[PDB]
Amino acid sequence: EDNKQFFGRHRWVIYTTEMNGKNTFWDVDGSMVPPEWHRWLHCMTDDP
Amino acid sequence: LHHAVIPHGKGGRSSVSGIVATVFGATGFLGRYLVNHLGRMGSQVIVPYRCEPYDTMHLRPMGDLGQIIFMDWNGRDKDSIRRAVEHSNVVINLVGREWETKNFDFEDVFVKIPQAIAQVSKEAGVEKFIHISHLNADIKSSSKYLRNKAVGEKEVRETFPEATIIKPADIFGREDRFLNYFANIRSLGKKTVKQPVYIVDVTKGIINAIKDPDARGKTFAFVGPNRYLLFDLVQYVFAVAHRPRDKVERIHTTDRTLPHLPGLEDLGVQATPLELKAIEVLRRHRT
Amino acid sequence: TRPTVRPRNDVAHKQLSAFGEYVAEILPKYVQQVQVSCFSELEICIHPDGVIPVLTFLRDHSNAQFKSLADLTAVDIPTRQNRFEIVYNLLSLRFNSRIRVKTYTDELTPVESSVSVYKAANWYEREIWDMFGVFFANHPDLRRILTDYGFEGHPFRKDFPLSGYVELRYDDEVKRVVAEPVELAQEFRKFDLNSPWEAFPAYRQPPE
Amino acid sequence: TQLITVDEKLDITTLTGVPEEHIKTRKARIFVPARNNMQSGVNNTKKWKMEFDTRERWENPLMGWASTADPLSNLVLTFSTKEDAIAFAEKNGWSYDVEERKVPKPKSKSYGANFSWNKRTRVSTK
Amino acid sequence: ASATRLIQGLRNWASGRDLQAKLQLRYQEISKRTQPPPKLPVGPSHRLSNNYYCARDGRREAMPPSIVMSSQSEKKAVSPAPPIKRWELSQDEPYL
Amino acid sequence: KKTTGLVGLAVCETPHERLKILYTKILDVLGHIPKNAAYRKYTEQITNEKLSIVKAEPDVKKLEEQLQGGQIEEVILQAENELSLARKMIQWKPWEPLVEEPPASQWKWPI
Amino acid sequence: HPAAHGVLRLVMELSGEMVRKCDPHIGLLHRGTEKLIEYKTYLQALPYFDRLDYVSMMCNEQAYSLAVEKLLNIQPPPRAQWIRVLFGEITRLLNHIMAVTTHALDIGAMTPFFWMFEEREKMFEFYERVSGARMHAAYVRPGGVHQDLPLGLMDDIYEFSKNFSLRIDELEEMLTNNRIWRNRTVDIGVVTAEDALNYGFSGVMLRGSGIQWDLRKTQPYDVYDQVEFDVPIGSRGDCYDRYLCRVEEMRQSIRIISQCLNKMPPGEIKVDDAKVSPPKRAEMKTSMESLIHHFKLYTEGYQVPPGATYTAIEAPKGEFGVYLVSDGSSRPYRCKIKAPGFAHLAGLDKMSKGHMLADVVAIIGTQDIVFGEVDR
Amino acid sequence: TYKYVNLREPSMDMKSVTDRAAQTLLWTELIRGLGMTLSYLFREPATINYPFEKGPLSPRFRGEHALRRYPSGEERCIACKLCEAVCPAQAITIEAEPRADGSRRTTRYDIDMTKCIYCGFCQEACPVDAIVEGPNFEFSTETHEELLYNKEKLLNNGDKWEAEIAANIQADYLYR
Amino acid sequence: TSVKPIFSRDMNEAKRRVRELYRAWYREVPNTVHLFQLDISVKQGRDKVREMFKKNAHVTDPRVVDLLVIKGKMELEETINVWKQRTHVMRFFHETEAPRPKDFLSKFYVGHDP
Amino acid sequence: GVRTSPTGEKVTHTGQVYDDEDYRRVRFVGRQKEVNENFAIDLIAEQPVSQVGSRVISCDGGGGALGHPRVYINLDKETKTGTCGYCGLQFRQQH
Ligand SMILES: NC(=O)C1=CN([C@@H]2O[C@H](COP(=O)(O)OP(=O)(O)OC[C@H]3O[C@@H](n4cnc5c(N)ncnc54)[C@H](OP(=O)(O)O)[C@@H]3O)[C@@H](O)[C@H]2O)C=CC1
Ligand code: SF4
Ligand code: SF4
Ligand SMILES: [Zn+2]
Repeated sequence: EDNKQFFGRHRWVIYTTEMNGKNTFWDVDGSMVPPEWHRWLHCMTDDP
Repeated sequence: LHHAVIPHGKGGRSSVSGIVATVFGATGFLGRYLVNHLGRMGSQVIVPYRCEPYDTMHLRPMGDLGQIIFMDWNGRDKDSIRRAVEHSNVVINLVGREWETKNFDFEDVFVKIPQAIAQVSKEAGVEKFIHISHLNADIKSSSKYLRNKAVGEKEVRETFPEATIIKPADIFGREDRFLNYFANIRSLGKKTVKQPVYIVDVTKGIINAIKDPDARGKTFAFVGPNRYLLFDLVQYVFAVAHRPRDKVERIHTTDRTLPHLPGLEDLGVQATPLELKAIEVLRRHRT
Repeated sequence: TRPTVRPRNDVAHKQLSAFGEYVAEILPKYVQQVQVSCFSELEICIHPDGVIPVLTFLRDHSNAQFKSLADLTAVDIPTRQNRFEIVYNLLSLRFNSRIRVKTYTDELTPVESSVSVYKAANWYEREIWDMFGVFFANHPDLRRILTDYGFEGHPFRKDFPLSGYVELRYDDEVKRVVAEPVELAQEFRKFDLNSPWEAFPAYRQPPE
Repeated sequence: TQLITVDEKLDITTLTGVPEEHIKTRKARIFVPARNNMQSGVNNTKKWKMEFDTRERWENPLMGWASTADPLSNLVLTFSTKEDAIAFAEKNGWSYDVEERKVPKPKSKSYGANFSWNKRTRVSTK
Repeated sequence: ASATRLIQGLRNWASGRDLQAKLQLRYQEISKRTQPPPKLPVGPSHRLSNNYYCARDGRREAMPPSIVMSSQSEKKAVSPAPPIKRWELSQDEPYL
Repeated sequence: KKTTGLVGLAVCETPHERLKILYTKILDVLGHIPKNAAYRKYTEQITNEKLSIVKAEPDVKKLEEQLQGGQIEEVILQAENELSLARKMIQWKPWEPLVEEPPASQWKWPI
Repeated sequence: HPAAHGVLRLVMELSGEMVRKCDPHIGLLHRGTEKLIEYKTYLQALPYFDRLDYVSMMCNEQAYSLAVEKLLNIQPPPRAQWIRVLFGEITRLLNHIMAVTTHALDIGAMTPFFWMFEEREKMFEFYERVSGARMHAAYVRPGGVHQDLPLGLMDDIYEFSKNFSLRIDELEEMLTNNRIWRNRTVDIGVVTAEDALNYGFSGVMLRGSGIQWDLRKTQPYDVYDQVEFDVPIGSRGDCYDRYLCRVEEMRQSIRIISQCLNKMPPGEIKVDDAKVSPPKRAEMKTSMESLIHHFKLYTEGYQVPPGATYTAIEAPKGEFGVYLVSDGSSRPYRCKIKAPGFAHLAGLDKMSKGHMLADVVAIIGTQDIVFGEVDR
Repeated sequence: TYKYVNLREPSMDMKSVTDRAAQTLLWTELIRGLGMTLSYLFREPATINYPFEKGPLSPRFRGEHALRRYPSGEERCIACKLCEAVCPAQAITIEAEPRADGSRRTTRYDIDMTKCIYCGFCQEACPVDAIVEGPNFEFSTETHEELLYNKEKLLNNGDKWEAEIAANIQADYLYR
Repeated sequence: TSVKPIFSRDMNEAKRRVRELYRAWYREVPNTVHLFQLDISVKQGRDKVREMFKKNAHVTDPRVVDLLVIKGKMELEETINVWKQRTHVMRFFHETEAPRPKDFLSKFYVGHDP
Repeated sequence: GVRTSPTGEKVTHTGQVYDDEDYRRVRFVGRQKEVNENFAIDLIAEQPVSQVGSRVISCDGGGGALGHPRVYINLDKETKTGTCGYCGLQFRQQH
């Protein structure tokens, strides 16, 4: 999360490779986030 | 017998009928019209596809909500075929390719496929198994295709006694092979008798046999109501279409009647001639 | 009383009462009921043989202009010899008042087709023909709008049930979209909710 | 303009579009709806409801729902008298049954009768 | 923005509306969430000791509509309403 | 004036005398209409008072202050329309008593 | 595709690059709205009035809730009236900016559509913070507004007001002073006042062609009588003139939002009646009668006294009318909708009697159609 | 108050007519339009790189249709059928039986995700707050078979997360 | 009982207008089977047209016959225009069964058809 | 607590598991049946029997306005524990 960027480009997620053994270096999906960071990432709060 | 198998009221569109039908092939032509008439009847249809899911995606939505079901299969093993006949009331063998490929000739489709599925069908407890074949496919000459279908008829007659061996003549429709081959050529003519029968008469007969008991074991053969000359037929096709190699031996050689075994009216469905439906279906001429 | 109760103004009530008795004085040939609700809008209940005279009067005459037309719906009340009700809903431009001409009719006898005097009435009339079935004599154009061309039944009656008799699906046997009788996936479970104990006391009809 | 008018029947059933199967095959039932007996109030009375006799309701095998091929089995009309009910049933074509109204009978009760001397009408508990 | 002077000068020169001020990339009024728990007040209800519901019984006050004539020299002809006054050109920059 | 506020309403060059002969035609055609009907009396009252509004003023702005129908020709157009309904109402005889009664179990609501 | 902007099956019979006549065959978007509301209750069939016009997401809710309140004899509380007025003005702003931008995309004019849709995305975010829905926020129950706004919203609307005044003045910079766009819509769309009053036109046509008329000024159905604004009037009955009418109504909606925020009272959310509005959660979980009224209010539906009513609001299309017919029950007996889009589509021949096909595209573009409302 | 538009006149002065003539013959206002569009060119566009930057929301969104359960306990529903009574497309279907204890419970609890129109009436209506409109909106389903949720689907969808749901409810139980 | 009928005065105008409408349908069908590129012979279409006339044969009232003339006139106008499509003309026919006969035996095996 | 069915399919918390004459088995082909893994019956014995010494006590459910409405249960049975209908957890009295 940066504070020099605006509302929408605040927070972003970078996924790792083979998080469930599925060769996810490519083709990143939605809902590859755990739900607490899913609360954090939609700007539903101001706390990690 | 068990509940959710008994019929319910009217027919079609989640009006549940009795049969649970496992249909082989069906990505081609006759299986597609048969799946359509079962969805009009409204039953649960298990179709295995080895092919792309996209072809069965385009022939998919004819079933109602969760009615048809998909699985995968091959012509090598028995595990996927047993998975196809885990629970199946009736099952039909509609398989075949009209030209030899690398991995499969005319041999071993007609030999290798019905052996395994007839074996596992007699084992795994199905009823009223229906096998198609071609008309007048004998041990006689000029067709490796037709002698291989005679070999397959021998096997399906020998093992699994309680079948329905059935055979139509050359059938014509919207995605016909040989009638489109007649329209898409380039050409010569002899004297050769031939009876064609429209495809929905055949599939009405098939579904009437698939829901009718106590006519089983009797093999059937289908009858064209005209049964006239090949060269007159090519003239009529070119006339309605406005324009002036194992397959070509099969179409030139012979198509005869066989009075030994029953046909359409012994089952009770009206035959429709070539000319009416040919005016109906011969689009795609000039302009 | 004073909070959270929408207060009425008796000025509009008295003025519309005087205007209603005035209309009943000056057109005695067709007037049956002139009723005023608590929220002060005029309702004039009329026989269906003076539609053209009443509208040709109420468009002009300089005591009430009423140029503007709106809703026409022939609200289907059964248990009557005349089922349907044509409701013209007229609005002034100088005076800020709303009048509802409720004229009655049945399923078959035509009303006089107001399109000659109110030009807005054309598609309103075509809609009422296509949904109800009130024919409009001496009218130029009666076609079907809001329903299918191969469709019949006048679906906004009470006698047309909520589902349809026809339902479309595609089939490849004839390569087209064909119509079949209805085979639903779920019942539309209708819940009885006419609860007793008479939730309004002032509207008790006289019993026998 | 002093037109034809003659006293005959009405045959809207050829206009309303509903097919002959539902014209001849079902049977209307017209009745005053009885009180839902657990509650005690008669606002749900004082009408004349018309219903249709139900038909087959099978089980949807995918969810256990009730799929029905019955378009008319969920219509119910509210009328004000029996004669308009009969007139509408003959006008709109189909057959009908008349289950006649059965009002509650008036009776006579008094607490002084509940506390009699030789008569056996006695509550014996209150 | 957050950039150099030449391109910001070309932005102001292509439209002189002070582009750096109101630029539609907000950084500051992102609303500070996890607010304190708000108490929702209630006005002229739930006050004890006088709230007879029969007093403010607004549903029951709907009278059936009053009926004037049926089928079952008086100096008159008023309108349904007074004639509505002609308006005025507003002061807030009219035309013309 | 010059180019009034409406669209399909071109300005008038003779307000007064055109409207005066209009209202004399209104009273004339109303004079053909029978007597005991209320319609003759109310039309007579409103038309004579509107004409006496006009005959007492040679103005335009004070005419708009005193008489409604803003601005000017709308009174003329509504006058022509009331003349049109008068010409219709020589026919149709609306003061005659009622055409036949309702079936009397109809207009009362609660069904 | 696009020259319907949706679906209208146009049948134009024409002598060449001209006309003879035309019929808009409409009703392809028929959905059975009045029938479905006839088989439902009031509170359950509220979303049909949310989406029979599918753009004005709050105005038609306001119209239905005012019909129920007008029949039911309940004044809504003051703060609910002010929130309803604020979102009426926001909804008017959204609907007029969609009308201008879809006129532009129908006529060509790619990018100003996109500038103003980024602004409309901001306003969708505000609706989401209020209710949760992207577009079809129900949110306006009968008897005042339900589930009032969370803490921290008015400052955001203030910031949007400043940014949006600058952006709409840059849209006037872009489009209004254009040569060929003016040449594109001046010659067409004459509307005589006779035609405007007989053919049943409503709203922006009546403003843009002659007659001084506004429901907000004439018959204030709520607290509109306490703010300073002034509706634009047309000059010649022209689509350039009507475009100017729509842009200045956007500007006056900005002024009404500004004055409404600077005169906002913090009263209360819903009515003082637990027989129409549901009791809230605290008294629900700790009362008895609140749980009773919650349970029967959501199962049975509140009863509505018998009677026939009609009302109309000033939706951004025009005189949006709703006509209720209530048997004494908890289900409305018959509802019907006066659609300004339908009455405007009725005058299609008289607007385009002597013109060509691109003029017909401009005639459909210059009147805010949704055709979900032309159907009913 | 009325403020009409388009009432000017062309001033026949030499200055005004030569300004309008320069406007005509010199393409000035078209260059002005190009200037406005390039003034929006040299800005920074407000896009978001989607699968890395999800969009903003509210704490009162309507998504997933989860169920809840008591703290260290069993299910929170009762089968009180209010949600089937208030579902405005009647997608809710509840068949209820009591189990071997005696406390009332269910057998079958169905939402049609096709017919669900995402009001929140079953969010406002449920007295124990058993059904909650879930937080996330990613359904993206291949077949029509999957979109008919069961009760065990909703329990395993409420077991997939509650910390989100509990945090949002504790954020916003005071308004609704 | 005051009734003002639509067009006729007795059934003589009813017979006149219905024979005119049948003449219109008889000469309008081969144009449509040329235009819509159908699959049906001309005499089969004409026979089902006269079948649709014969279906409503048991109607006596003049108003109902006049209203049927109105309905048929409206649909003949919408078929001589090209406003309808191949779906609608095939919807008038029946080439999608609906196979259930009127036998009591078949209505006994197929459930619950009295 | 799944049951070793002859089919081998997982049972549910409700006794709805199939037979050998069911084709809904063959519509479960290749698609793994999602059953609830944490049941609802056995999660009562996991919770201890609370002991509140008073006679008629009050149950809310873990916090105000998050849970079930106030239910005032009685404990007068000498051998049967109390049971809130909403909660499901028991109560006993302490003399
Ligand atoms: N006149 C006629 O057309 C006659 C037809 N028949 C029978 O009718 C049926 C349909 O006719 P037609 O169109 O010519 O045949 P098709 O090829 O269209 O139908 C056979 C289907 O089974 C598939 N299939 C066949 N062999 C194999 C294999 N070894 N492995 C995997 N898939 C296989 C085919 O291709 P894919 O694998 O790509 O799905 C196709 O889906 C056939 O069974 C044919 O024997 C019989 C007599 C006359
Ligand atoms: S409203 Fe809540 S408690 Fe009632 S049945 Fe629905 S989910 Fe269960
Ligand atoms: S949100 Fe969905 S499940 Fe809930 S009431 Fe609305 S349509 Fe029904
Ligand atoms: Zn408890």
